[PDB]
Amino acid sequence: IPEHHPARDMWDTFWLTGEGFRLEGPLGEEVEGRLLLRTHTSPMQVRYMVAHTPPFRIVVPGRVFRFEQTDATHEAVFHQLEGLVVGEGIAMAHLKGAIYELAQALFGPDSKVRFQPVYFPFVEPGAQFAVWWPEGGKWLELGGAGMVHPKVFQAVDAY
Amino acid sequence: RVDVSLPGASLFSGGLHPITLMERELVEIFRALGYQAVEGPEVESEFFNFDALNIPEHHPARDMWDTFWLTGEGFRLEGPLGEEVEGRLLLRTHTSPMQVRYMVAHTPPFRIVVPGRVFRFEQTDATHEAVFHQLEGLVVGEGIAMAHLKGAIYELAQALFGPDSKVRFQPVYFPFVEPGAQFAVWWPEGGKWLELGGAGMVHPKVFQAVDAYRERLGLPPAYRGVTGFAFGLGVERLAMLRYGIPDIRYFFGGRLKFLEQFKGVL
Amino acid sequence: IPLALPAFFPAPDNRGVEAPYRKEQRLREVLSGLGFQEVYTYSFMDPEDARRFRLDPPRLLLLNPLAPEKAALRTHLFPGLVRVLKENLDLDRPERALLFEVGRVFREREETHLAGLLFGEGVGLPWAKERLSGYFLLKGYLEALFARLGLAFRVEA
Amino acid sequence: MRVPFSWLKAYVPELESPEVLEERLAGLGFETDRIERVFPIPRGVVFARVLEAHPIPGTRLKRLVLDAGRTVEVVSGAENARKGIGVALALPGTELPGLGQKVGERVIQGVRSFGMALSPRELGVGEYGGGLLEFPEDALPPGTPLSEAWPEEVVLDLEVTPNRPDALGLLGLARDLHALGYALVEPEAALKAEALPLPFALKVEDPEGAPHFTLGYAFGLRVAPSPLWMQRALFAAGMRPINNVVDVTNYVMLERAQPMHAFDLRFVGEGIAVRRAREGERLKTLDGVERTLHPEDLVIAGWRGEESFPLGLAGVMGGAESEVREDTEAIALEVACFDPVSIRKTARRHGLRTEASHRFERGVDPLGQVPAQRRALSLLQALAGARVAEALLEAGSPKPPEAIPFRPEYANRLLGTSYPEAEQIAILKRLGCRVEGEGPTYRVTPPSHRLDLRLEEDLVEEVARIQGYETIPLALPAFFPAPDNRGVEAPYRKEQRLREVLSGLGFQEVYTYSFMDPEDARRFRLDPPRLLLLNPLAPEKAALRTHLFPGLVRVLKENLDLDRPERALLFEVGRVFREREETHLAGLLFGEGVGLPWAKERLSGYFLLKGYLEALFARLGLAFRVEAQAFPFLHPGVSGRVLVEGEEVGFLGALHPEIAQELELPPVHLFELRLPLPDKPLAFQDPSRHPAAFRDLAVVVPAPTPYGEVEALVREAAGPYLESLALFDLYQGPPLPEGHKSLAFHLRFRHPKRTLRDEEVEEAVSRVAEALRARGFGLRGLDTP
Ligand SMILES: Nc1ncnc2c1ncn2[C@@H]1O[C@H](COS(=O)(=O)NC(=O)[C@@H](N)Cc2ccc(O)cc2)[C@@H](O)[C@H]1O
Ligand SMILES: Nc1ncnc2c1ncn2[C@@H]1O[C@H](COS(=O)(=O)NC(=O)[C@@H](N)Cc2ccc(O)cc2)[C@@H](O)[C@H]1O
Ligand SMILES: [Mn+2]
Repeated sequence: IPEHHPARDMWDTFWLTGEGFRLEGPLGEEVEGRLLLRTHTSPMQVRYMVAHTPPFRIVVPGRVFRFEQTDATHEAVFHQLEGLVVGEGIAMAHLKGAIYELAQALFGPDSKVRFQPVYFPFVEPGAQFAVWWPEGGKWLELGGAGMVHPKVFQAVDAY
Repeated sequence: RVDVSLPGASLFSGGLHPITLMERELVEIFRALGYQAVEGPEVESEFFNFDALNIPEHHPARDMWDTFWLTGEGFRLEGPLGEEVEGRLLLRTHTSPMQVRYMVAHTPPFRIVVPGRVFRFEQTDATHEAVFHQLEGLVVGEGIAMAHLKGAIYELAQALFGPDSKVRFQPVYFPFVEPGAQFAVWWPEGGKWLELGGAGMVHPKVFQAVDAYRERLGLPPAYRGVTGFAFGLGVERLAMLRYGIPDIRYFFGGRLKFLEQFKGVL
Repeated sequence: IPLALPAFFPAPDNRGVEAPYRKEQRLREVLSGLGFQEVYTYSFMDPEDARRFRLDPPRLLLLNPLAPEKAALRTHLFPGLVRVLKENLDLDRPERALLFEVGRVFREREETHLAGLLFGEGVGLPWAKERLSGYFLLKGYLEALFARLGLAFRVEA
Repeated sequence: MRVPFSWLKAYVPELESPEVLEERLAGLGFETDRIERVFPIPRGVVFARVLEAHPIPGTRLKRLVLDAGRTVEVVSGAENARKGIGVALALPGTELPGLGQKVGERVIQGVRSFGMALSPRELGVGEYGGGLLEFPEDALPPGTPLSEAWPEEVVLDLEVTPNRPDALGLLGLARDLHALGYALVEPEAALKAEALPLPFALKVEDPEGAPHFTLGYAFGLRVAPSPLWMQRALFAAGMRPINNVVDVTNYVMLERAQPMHAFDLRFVGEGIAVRRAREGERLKTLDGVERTLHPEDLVIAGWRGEESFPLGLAGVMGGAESEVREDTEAIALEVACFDPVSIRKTARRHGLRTEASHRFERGVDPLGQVPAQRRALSLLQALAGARVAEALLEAGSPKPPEAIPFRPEYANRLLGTSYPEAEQIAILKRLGCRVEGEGPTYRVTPPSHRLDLRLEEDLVEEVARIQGYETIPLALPAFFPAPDNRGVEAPYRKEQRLREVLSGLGFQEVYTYSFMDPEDARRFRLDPPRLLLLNPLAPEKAALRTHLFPGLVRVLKENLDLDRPERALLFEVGRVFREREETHLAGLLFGEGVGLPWAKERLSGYFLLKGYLEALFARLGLAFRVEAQAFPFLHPGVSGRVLVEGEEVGFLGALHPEIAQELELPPVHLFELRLPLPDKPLAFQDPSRHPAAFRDLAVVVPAPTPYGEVEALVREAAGPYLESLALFDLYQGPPLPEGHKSLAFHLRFRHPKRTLRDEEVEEAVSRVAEALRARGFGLRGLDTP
């Protein structure tokens, strides 16, 4: 997600200021760059990969921040759960399988999932998904997902 | 002013029994491999503890177990589907019967793990109890192989003792599996093998006993075209070497001085 | 024989099969969290204790008991906890104790029980004199327990 | 983006219905937020021709003589009411979509107005209400119900993600639908051009800004209202028709994501110059806003002799001057591709967001210009009767897109599918890709209009969405994780047990925003925040909290004002920022305390909190002690530091009074520690089975001495056989030394291998009395039974 491009304009970032603040990298190194409050848990996806080697399966809950109006379904401060599974032969069918399991586990056997294409500079294919809530009779748009982008893997090894 | 170093109100601080702690860690480990924890009854029928598991009476196989037989009427023992099961009552000599109970009540594929209190009429020393705990594992499904059984135990070892840990399987006998095996895990910090338990590919007759019982109950057969592995390991044995407990007899001693030492351990 | 891991979507009726187990386990943890100390006691019972503790006699007995003091299957959990209290008192001299035990009991049907025990001076400032204890202390912890469990709780005479 | 069903249906004739369309776009990757039915037009509204428009003396109104089948008269104050145009007549008796006052015949300024001529807003087709709808005078036979030429429309509100700029054009959308199998109808730009020179020149002074720039030439123009089909189309898309020429430029823009602008030649002078503005250079835009340009703004300028003037904001908005009005006869048609970054900057700089900037920012087909010129010119010839030059002025030569390697096998592998090779290639071709090679790794070069197709992966996403994501099977992966992934979840598990234990002990968890009020650094006497926000939600949230207690205190206050809790035991675990980001655990006790609800005696305050903490660390199996230390935010009398396993991790005490008072709060007790807590590995200690030794003794100590100091001295000299050391009584008064206090101590000794001989016992009780008094303390009682 490079600067001054439509992609950046999708996120409402909280920028920070102040010196003497030490931000450590995946390997305790001192990382530089403009400080900010994470707009999503996704960065932990790059932090983990530089610090570990595949194959693996992680899940990372976390507090995220976005400068936007708070209504009944929107907060400027909320929580996300990232999931990342990397390894030889990993496919979108596995991604669908995972979410299918989430649904079954969350709403029982009469539950189901739905994936539709959506955009994320960090995946390709990209997708948004919903789970069928049988007791409430309606789809719930839970989150976004996809096959980790080639450039993300490149950024990781480059780092 | 106040002397802040002074003792505060003596609120009680609890703790969990070591067996509970060890059971929890084992269940956590197998849960990560997709296993679900279910329990069975301590007072079991001879049918589930033996016959169903291919251990008939008056044969060398029976003579391997030291069974506690029970007596008394008015006692109701319910089966896998709440039915009233009959047969000579006894204290389960192992968690294995829960392997038949679960299969008649469910359909493959699945992965269960079943911790439980077991009983055996034998002399109690520093590594033997008449009352201890086991953890059964059962994975049934199309294409299940012994390589999966080895994989499971390999995971147990890694999870229990780190990357420099390893497993060892040797052939052994159990009327309820074929191939049959006993296994040990390499404890790197202690430099020695630990014989954890027995395992193998669920026996053809066990699957037959299950569906046969399912039919009596009016259920369709469900284990004709599947295979599976199962294992049974000693919880106390693992807890001892894991928490450094020297005598198995401490577990049921009830001594607070002993128990309180695990308030920290999770 | 190589090492491998199986992969499959479990059959429908295997879902949620672990709620019972999870339930009991949270209970123990909550209890250990509240302040109770867990204790494990043999399932055996001394046929004479049915008298000493004024309980209906055991329904299940052993045809081959380890000893006559263990010739029956316990019908309650408190007798056992009381005995461990006595035993603990004679070995070490605890000034108090807050114990609990979850275990199988046999009578008509095999069932799971939860028992607890409070003993001693109670709670208060170690150096001071005033203290909370006895009946209303135990009920205090129980009320806290059921509140933490989100359940209605009352005791009638 | 608005998607008028029937408009899209012009390119995709077989569309089943707006509902199925929505379904189809969802699968393609386009979510519709809503669907509307939009042009309900009552029967009473008919087409009318304005035969004549007469001004009513002394008023700003006109009496319009209309031909609406029969001749009728109508009064209007609309500045555009004039003869020679068609209008929307609402005959008396009509119910207009939004005025509820059934239109009737009424007398106005001397004339009987038989109904009224409508504005876009009155008819209900647009928001504009400042003038009448202007139809072509001959659009329909006078009197025919407008419904007949203006049927209702269903409009979908489509989300078009940044990666599909080609979808900002209805034709782009139609091509995607085509990939699904639908027949595609592309408009034919039937042109009757003439080979003559263009009466103006093109000078592209800043190619970086305008990589590809073209100018079309159309003359002999007969500017007039657009046809009903086109006005209905634009209105449905949220735009307002102006006239022939302008309307065409907007229509095509929406059709193929290609902004274009028509400049009246009267103002171009000798030619068009694409360049940066000079500092201060002024330009009045079409919105009628006088603006000042930045030397960074790219502009469409004109020049005459030595003077150069701006005609419009390149890629953003056209100049007010150059708009095409009715007396316009010839224009220069701008159809270009601008540098996205430049447009982006400029649009921001003047606070503008137009259909044009929006598209140029997201990107435009680097080679769609000439095809777009043909479409617009073709339409101008058909609607404004324009004569069109055969040539175009063209600058910049964009390179076609490169080939992308594509393996049908990799597509199926990455997706976990097994689509046959043929289907994959057939699909890529339907999307306009060229496919070369016999396999297994083909050469696929995408259509210049797809800016989002550069990698093989992009190509596989194409196959998946056209095939349909639901055709991708479900599966679960199986593998032994790499070694360094083992035990990676201990940290997380640790913190989680902590929370649970806390919730178990009796603490109620609370979540509070990470933000901090810069003023609270003062109110709570803390060092000021190290991190502040350049864009705070509000000034009370302009910093990142450095502590957790301030927040908990505020929630206490807030809770007290809303409900009146008699007490509270709270805790919170969260990130704090100062020098480094760290995790804290804070807790709060407030109220009467614990005891019998009906009785009076109670345990509470400082020693209650410390009570719970001691229980906590015992349950966690960790050493815990509190030593007196001063803390700005704590009560000088009740303030101490927390030591876990002998290391300082935080504090415990009562909230400083002054602070409580400034916040109007009763006394409050609290603590805050740094996580993760110290680790102490289980070292099982086989407890001795022999009887223990019991001995009591008191220690007279000066009142100022801290209990912990005594406790430590007693334990030290107590010897290696000390099992337990407990404090059972604290007293100060008679018969003790004024300013002194005694401490009742319960001691216990025990030997692992055998019982202890009184020699060993008393001997130790002595070594204690020695260092005890050698320190300066008296031994009131000794060997006490
Ligand atoms: N302001 C807000 N308040 C509350 N919840 C909010 C929110 N903004 C977003 N959310 C929730 O956050 C979820 C995902 O947020 S998102 O901005 O749409 N998508 C992301 O942030 C991406 N990181 C998602 C993602 C996509 C692909 C991946 O491979 C990994 C992650 C949504 O589905 C929504 O339920
Ligand atoms: N008296 C005793 N006290 C304490 N622990 C004891 C014990 N008797 C046995 N154990 C523990 O129990 C474990 C298994 O017990 S065993 O009698 O050898 N084997 C069984 O009971 C079988 N049910 C094991 C089994 C074999 C194959 C399967 O597919 C499933 C299970 C041992 O490895 C040992 O560690
Ligand atoms: Mn793409």
